[PDB]
Amino acid sequence: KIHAYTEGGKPLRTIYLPKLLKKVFLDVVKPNTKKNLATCGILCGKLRQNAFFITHLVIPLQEATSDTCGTTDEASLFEFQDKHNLLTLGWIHTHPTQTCFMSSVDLHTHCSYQLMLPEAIAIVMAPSKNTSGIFRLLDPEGLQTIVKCRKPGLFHPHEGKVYTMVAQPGHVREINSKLQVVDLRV
Amino acid sequence: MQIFVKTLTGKTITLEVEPSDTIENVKAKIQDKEGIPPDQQRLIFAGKQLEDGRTLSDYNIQKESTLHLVLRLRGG
Ligand SMILES: [Zn+2]
Ligand SMILES: [Zn+2]
Repeated sequence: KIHAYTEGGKPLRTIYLPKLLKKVFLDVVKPNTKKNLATCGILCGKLRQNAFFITHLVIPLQEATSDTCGTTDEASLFEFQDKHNLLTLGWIHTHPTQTCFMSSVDLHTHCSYQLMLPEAIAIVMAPSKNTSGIFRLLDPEGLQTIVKCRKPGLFHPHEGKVYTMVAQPGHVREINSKLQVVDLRV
Repeated sequence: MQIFVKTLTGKTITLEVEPSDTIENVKAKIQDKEGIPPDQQRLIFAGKQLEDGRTLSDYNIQKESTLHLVLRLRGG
């Protein structure tokens, strides 16, 4: 009954998000959150009858500070996803003490995911605020701003609106579906 | 010659390359065509991650070979 469109009028397919995922993520990375360290994860799943289902939350090998996190062994992540035929549907990460928003770095990261899958989503958890948000770039205009960007500085701003929250009912729908958590860390 | 770069999102990218091209050349081509900067790309062929200063011929990548693209993830 509910069909979503980008800013340029392209159809977005629905992504079914397990209700438990946000909470389970917070629990699984809680140790880090406690040491004021950020953590990221990959939202993995399958395409069935023109809709995507998130089935796996994958915690990759990574490094972190109180305000950054990054993967360090993407080959191990590829091997897991390839063996299990899991698509990359988006990503999730914490802002242990900051508000819920997409940073410059966050947008540069997400742009590439969203170029590769128009439906891709970025989930940002702000546990110290008990807030969270599901974001994507504006398409095409936000994607264009970030693709053409050549500004240095981890915190550089961009001209114009670049991103938005996914709408409610949306292309993302939160459903009572099962979830597997895969921790590729030591 | 044409090679393919298969993502983890159900997309296949077609590139025009020569055997003599380096991996960093190939990542630049991906950026030109697809808008992904080279520093976010990791390319895998035959189970191994490709290193920037080597050539396609160093890994026996030939006409119509398929490489795989996996992206880094950075929050910041
Ligand atoms: Zn920028
Ligand atoms: Zn962030």
